[PDB]
Amino acid sequence: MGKRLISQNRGRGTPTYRAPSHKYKADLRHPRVDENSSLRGEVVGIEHDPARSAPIAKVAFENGEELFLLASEGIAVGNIIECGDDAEVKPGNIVPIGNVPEGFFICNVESKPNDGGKFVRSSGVYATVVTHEATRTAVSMPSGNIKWLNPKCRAVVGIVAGSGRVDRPWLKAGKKYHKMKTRAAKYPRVSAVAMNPRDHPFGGGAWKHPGKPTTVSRNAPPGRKVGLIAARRTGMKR
Amino acid sequence: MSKGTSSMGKRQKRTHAKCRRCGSVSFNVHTKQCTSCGFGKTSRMRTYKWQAKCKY
RNA sequence: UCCUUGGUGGGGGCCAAAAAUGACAGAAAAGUUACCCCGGGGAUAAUUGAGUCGUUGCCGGCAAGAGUACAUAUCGACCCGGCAGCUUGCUACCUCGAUGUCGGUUCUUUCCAUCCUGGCCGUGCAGCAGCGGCCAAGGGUGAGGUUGUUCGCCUAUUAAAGGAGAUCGUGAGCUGGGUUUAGACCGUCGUGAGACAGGUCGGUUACUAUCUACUAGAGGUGCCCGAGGUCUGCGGGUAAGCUGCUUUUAGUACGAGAGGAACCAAGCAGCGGCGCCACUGGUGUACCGGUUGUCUGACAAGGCAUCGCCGGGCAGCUACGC
RNA sequence: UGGGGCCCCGAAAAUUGACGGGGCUCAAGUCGACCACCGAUACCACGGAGUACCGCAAGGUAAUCUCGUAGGAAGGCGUUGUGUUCGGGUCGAAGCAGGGCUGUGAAGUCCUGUGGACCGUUCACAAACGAAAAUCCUGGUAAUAGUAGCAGCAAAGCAGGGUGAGACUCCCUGCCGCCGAAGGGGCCAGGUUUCCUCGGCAAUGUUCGUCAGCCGAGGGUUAGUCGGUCCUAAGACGUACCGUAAUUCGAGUACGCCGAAAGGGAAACAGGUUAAUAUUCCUGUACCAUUUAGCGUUUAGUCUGACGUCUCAGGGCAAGCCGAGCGGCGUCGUCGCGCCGUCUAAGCAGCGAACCCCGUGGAGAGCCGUAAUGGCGAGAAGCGGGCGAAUCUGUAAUGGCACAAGUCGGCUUCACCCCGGGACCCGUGAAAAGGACAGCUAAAUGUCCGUACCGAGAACUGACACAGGUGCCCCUAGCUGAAAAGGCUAAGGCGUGUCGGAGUAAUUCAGUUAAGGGAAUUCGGCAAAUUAGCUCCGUAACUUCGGGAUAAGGAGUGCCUGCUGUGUAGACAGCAGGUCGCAGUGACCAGGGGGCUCUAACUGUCUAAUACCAACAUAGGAGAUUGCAAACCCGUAAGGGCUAGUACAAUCUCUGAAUCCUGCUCAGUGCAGGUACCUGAAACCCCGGUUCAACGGGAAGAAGGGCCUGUAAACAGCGGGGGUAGACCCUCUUAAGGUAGCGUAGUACCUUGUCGCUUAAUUGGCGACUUGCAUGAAUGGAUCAAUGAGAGCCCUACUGUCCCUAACUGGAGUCCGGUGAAGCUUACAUUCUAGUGCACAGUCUAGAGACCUCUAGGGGGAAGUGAAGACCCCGUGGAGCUUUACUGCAGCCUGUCGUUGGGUUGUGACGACCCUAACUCUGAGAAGAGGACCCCGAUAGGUGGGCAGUUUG
RNA sequence: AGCUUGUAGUCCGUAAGGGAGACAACCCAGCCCGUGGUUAAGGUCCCCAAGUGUCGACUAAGUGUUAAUACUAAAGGGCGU
RNA sequence: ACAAGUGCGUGGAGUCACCGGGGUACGACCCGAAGCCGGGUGAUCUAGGCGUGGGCAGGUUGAAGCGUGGCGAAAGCUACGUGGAGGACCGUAAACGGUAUUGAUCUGCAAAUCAUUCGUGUGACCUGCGUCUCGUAGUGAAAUGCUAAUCUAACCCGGCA
RNA sequence: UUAUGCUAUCAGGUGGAUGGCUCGGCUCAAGAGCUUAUGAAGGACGUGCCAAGCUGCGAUAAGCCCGGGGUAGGUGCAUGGAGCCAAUGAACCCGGGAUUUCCGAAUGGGACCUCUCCGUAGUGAUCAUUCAUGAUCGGGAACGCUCCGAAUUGAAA
Ligand SMILES: [Mg+2]
Ligand SMILES: [Mg+2]
Ligand SMILES: [Mg+2]
Ligand SMILES: [Mg+2]
Ligand SMILES: [Mg+2]
Ligand SMILES: [Mg+2]
Ligand SMILES: [Mg+2]
Ligand SMILES: [Mg+2]
Ligand SMILES: [Mg+2]
Ligand SMILES: [Mg+2]
Ligand SMILES: [Mg+2]
Ligand SMILES: [Mg+2]
Ligand SMILES: [Mg+2]
Ligand SMILES: [Mg+2]
Ligand SMILES: [Mg+2]
Ligand SMILES: [Mg+2]
Ligand SMILES: [Mg+2]
Ligand SMILES: [Mg+2]
Ligand SMILES: [Mg+2]
Ligand SMILES: [Mg+2]
Ligand SMILES: [Mg+2]
Ligand SMILES: [Mg+2]
Ligand SMILES: [Mg+2]
Ligand SMILES: [Mg+2]
Ligand SMILES: [Mg+2]
Ligand SMILES: [Mg+2]
Ligand SMILES: [Mg+2]
Ligand SMILES: [Zn+2]
Repeated sequence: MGKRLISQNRGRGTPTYRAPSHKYKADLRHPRVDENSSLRGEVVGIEHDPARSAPIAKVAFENGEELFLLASEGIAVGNIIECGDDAEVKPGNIVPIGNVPEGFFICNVESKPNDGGKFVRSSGVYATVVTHEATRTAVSMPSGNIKWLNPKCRAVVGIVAGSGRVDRPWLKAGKKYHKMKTRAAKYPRVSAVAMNPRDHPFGGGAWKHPGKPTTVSRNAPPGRKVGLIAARRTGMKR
Repeated sequence: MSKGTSSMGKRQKRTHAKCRRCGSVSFNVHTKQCTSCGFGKTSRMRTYKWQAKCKY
């Protein structure tokens, strides 16, 4: 049994591949609101979230539930946050996308109603509300897909704070090492051609090469699906 | 530095303590189980058929 | 013929024919390992050794002829017959419970098929200088650039700067440059693992000497009036020297000229040998002096820091000296 | 002239040597004959043994029997015990050492000596039944050998006096020394009595020993205040649920509980005392907590606990240093210096620097500040007030000091404490217990555990009194000096990095110096040598503009006399004159430098124990999957990692900074998509068959394949032949014929390619050419400043690397006293030559030498010792790895059945549509979103080195 | 080729004793023990028991003093004899 | 199976024991490997992740920022002071690593240590303690390295004679 | 008077074979066959006048009490000094009781801590029930039943 890949070790859940969950400030999600209910709240401070390398806003609501929130760009201290359908379409507000005008930017979008926010959460990403229909609504996601979402799926208006984070080159292996200390990722990573044949499909040989096509099928078993997984195409744009 | 006598002076700590149930120094201090009698893992005493030979 | 009996469908069987195993007295069957492991083999290879000698080195016979003429001063076709075992082969006799595998270095020895030194002969030898051959193994046969090299080339000297053997002398002497481990790169092969009698970088040299041999130093007995002294010489060993340069012979012999020797004699030098310390040089931790930092209260006298460091040096030893 | 015999030349080999050696000449050689003798276990004879067959037996025959490996057959000897017969033994059994006799022999019996209780035999029968050997196993013991070691990293001892039977070795004194930023001091883990007193030396101690971490005996650890305890962290464990064939097995959830002797934390200090305990016991002076009682209240939600890295200001203080006085010691040849001390805790009371806040204030042709950043009408300076530190002062004031002084000033102060500022982060740097805000007084209570000692060149760990490691983990005084470097000294610990004498070779480990030459040595400047601190002048190519750079190349440096400048001050910087030496960073300390290439960008990582590399990683570049109930992965399942995440993300790959770039090929293999047609299993449906089915067909057709398309920064590939003066028509074109570049390369066989520089000379280095056996673009190409214990070459400087070795120093060795192993070994052995022999002999054969024993020497030989060869082969032996080997198994894809319901159309049960009601997901739930789909059980087909077993004669 | 592969006989393997200097398999010889005798192979100058044996010649080279043989040099030449 | 030829068999000798030889399967005369599989053990060593602590003598260089001053009409250019950045530099017998001597030693102090010479030494740093990840599995800046002197599949017992 | 030595014997040392003995072991047969929350087995620590190990016992600690047997000595393996016990019948054996620290199924919470924390004095978990009370938990040489389940090897692969 040639040795299991790094993905199989990660899936097993060993301490090398586990996230340092105690380092993070708090799970980010929209506040729980009953149907046809609303709550107000004010920002008490902009903190730093190690899980995302972006700011998060500490919001104190009207029922006294101090809840960490994902910070859209421009949110400040002493700003009022509103939730519900009756909430005004304003930056930093949590509203359904069915009330948002088409062409606006939203983030922390919910896959389902009362979801807590799944899509559009990285530092600086945003979504565009494309079309409104009775049962649906189209949102142009940061990837580019025109995802169709429920009209009641909440989202905070504005782009996510911390835009431009990847503009700085890393410039040094220590800087990326210090980022990866607070991450779950393994750093540094050895190339598979440098491995022995027991460790990787691509390892071994008198000279560094895979010896087999790097585009692997989608029907490959675990421990074989490496390289270019199920590629539609390869190479730079000719 | 070597793997022989050089790194064998780091043996200033323990991995097995004297188990309560049997008085043998086999109680692992990390898994909380005696590897001789199985105290801390089971109520019964661990005994296997491979601890002796097949009786034929 | 089919499981109590009879039937129906469907199976099982006897005899014969066909379908194939070509590895053909009949497995349904691809590689790689230098990351390798294990059991054995000198039943079988790299390795040294032995046998053989196609090949290699060295020769001989007959002389076809070239040499103005003239086989045999010199070269020696074709064909034939050898020696050596110093190149590569062939073989598988010894060794796989290991005979440490190339080259160099150190040291000793051996063969002559002699490069120089010694003695001769022939010449198409005037002299000088060659050319070929015979005797001869006492001595000499070096220093350097590339390359891991052997070999070979190249350099300047040199009388000449021969070859070969000793387990391709010599790793319980050394070195580790190459080849022959594990890592990695380049190129070429392979779908791949990986491979290359291709290249490149890196890569562990274990041992307290029992016996024998040699080198030196002693104790005994043997011989013998007891002891001492001085000698002899059965024997053993040697290279105890070997070889050049210059002057004289002599600008003579020879030669038309240029050019140009030998006998005898002398001095010096190269290497080797043996011995020595007046002189010169080295050391000289005896000794003397200067001086840094610090300690013993200051001066003085001392300790330590490689003899603290530096300068000088007697005796002794030693060569770079004699 | 022919045919013959012998001999000669032809005829050269490596340790001295072989007719077997001596030697031999009308022979001791060769040829033709001859005589006599020697000489076997053969032959003859005699006596004997065994065997074969025959004979009833005596016995008869054997020229026609007598060798023998693998092996067959027969008959016997021996050990132990059973049945049975007959026995022996304290008037001495077995066993053991030697010897006589018998027997072919196995063996038996007997005798001598020792011994102190059992032992045989007839006839039969059984077996844990016979050793010379397995690198056999266990034990005992040699030779080596009184040898190596008791040396290298810290070379340490001497005199006097003791004790003692006994002294280099133990004790005292003095002298001389080692460490002195560790070898001293404190303690974690660990040890577990090693601690302390007494008595011994059989073993331990690398010697001895009266000594001892040893041996024997006894004694030693005292806590409200130091820790644990308490708190929670990473993370464990328990119960329940759920899963599992099942559990002691398993993820998650809920509730708990543990998790730190270096995190958080309620409080104690000074002196004394013992042989060993001490913030614990005693003296003095305190403080903290809980509960009970009296006197009244909440402010109750905050603050603190509670936070990273770098840098720095201000304040304090231990330690340190200087001056005056006072008290002892040292020195005292002359001088009047040198050393020690001159002490004072917590607790209690008081002041409070920065920062912050409050009341005033009114600042701009700008003002106030800091080391620095800065601050200001959104209100600066200034003036007041509040909150507020370390320390300091007063008391504690009597403790200890020989009851000897005991009183004062100043400087500095880390690395310790307080406080504040700034900068950085694609790092954001813990939580909880506890504590403060309503407490004051009184009394009582404050259990349990640890406490000795070492904490390491002798108390731990590595088999050890181990040159390692754990620990250099935290502290460490004077001078020099930047310094905690190195050197010299305190304190403190030691002369135990536990063998001594002796001074006489060679050789050896580590050092000092070496004339003249200066890499001629060598694979190669390996090693050694040079230089070296600080200030000043000056500093090239190239470059990514950061660097290179300490480039390179130079000058000065001590001591004394007298001064200057900055600073508040410590101290720092500078100048003039004089003067000594061979030498002024005088010792210690401390870069040699430069040029041209290859390679990798760099810092980093790596085969612990032969590879510190050019390999790995890296930032940078590019590609791929995935919209989250995702992609990818773990699990049998329950359920999970990524994930307290969400495309500026995670996962999977290739390449490897920057600069200039990255061309052609989709034929093969792979991947993705499209699927009109072909093929395509089972279930269902139809026909035949079956008194029912099995079975044979047909219809339809999923995934997958064929097929078509895209994809090379996917795996990969990118060519010959003829001519034309070699720039063209064509080739060879089963896709394409290698573009930019680079090129004898780290790739180049030919090969030491050819030319130039380098050298007297270069299989070398660099540059150029390049017909490239077999270069080439993210299988990345070229190139690169800086960096490199990387790989080559060259120049200068240096030198014992060398010519060519010498002398000297310390430790070994040699000799002596003590202690004291191990490894080779069938036997013998004083060898040398040649031959023979499995073709490499000290033992054979023939010669030659050799009196024996001992010491030192280095290693010729013993195919020296270490060791069932790791190279090659063989084994119907393995393992790992690979794949379009064989056969399978997980995973994944898809049809059918079940889960699984209701209504509608289009068809003859099939496909789609709609619904909620099962089901799924989310939330605590109201409810929201999907929804008869997905998941799941089974079955059918495909893909499938992801994984397994095998084969590859 | 002391090579490799056959065939006939005989050997070693499994073969003593005697002799070739030693010699697995070359000659005598196949061998129960002791004694005596005579021979086999081969030898008789000494080493070593028995011939300084006999007859007729050759060799002048220390040739030779070597049956078989893995242990022993040819072609060619000699007015050597 | 028709035929004729032949195969096998047929005119009564086996069975059961004791003492033996041999074949076959079982450990099968005795010893001898690498291995293959089941269940358990191990992260005191070493590799990696995480929690909480401790450390880095003494110097050097002098990034951004800030002050003042020059040069210009402006745009802008520029000197000094201050500043304290960097996977920066030198450097210790602090710590970590382990280059060369192919030195010492190689029946050692040591089953890899010692001397001199070396690389890093403010960070991808070193390290104490705690905790976690493991056998076809873990870890690995990737050597088939490490996972208790054991690694191309550990160790213990069992299958196993 | 020849050392170092060689061979054979003898005496002695070192040594522990042979012989002899043996309270042990092995094998076979015949009986008997469960125990534990009324707290086991197993372990830690303590326990003796001088007592270190083993054995026995558990703060009543090589022991205590009662009924039966035995009767003159006893004080374990292990006949030492000094004492003690016993004719009020011990020691010893059989039967019935008492005591029976901590852990351990271990069970009030907790274990790197065989001890520790709370004491409101302990029925931990899963269960049956009338909610009075009761069951299961661990051990036992092998055997028995149920379920899961290899490979070496043989076929000369
Ligand atoms: Mg693979
Ligand atoms: Mg069994
Ligand atoms: Mg490899
Ligand atoms: Mg030798
Ligand atoms: Mg036989
Ligand atoms: Mg024996
Ligand atoms: Mg000595
Ligand atoms: Mg000192
Ligand atoms: Mg002693
Ligand atoms: Mg705790
Ligand atoms: Mg590098
Ligand atoms: Mg790389
Ligand atoms: Mg391309
Ligand atoms: Mg050179
Ligand atoms: Mg072998
Ligand atoms: Mg075979
Ligand atoms: Mg396989
Ligand atoms: Mg098998
Ligand atoms: Mg014959
Ligand atoms: Mg025969
Ligand atoms: Mg014979
Ligand atoms: Mg018929
Ligand atoms: Mg500056
Ligand atoms: Mg450094
Ligand atoms: Mg190991
Ligand atoms: Mg086994
Ligand atoms: Mg088989
Ligand atoms: Zn236990």
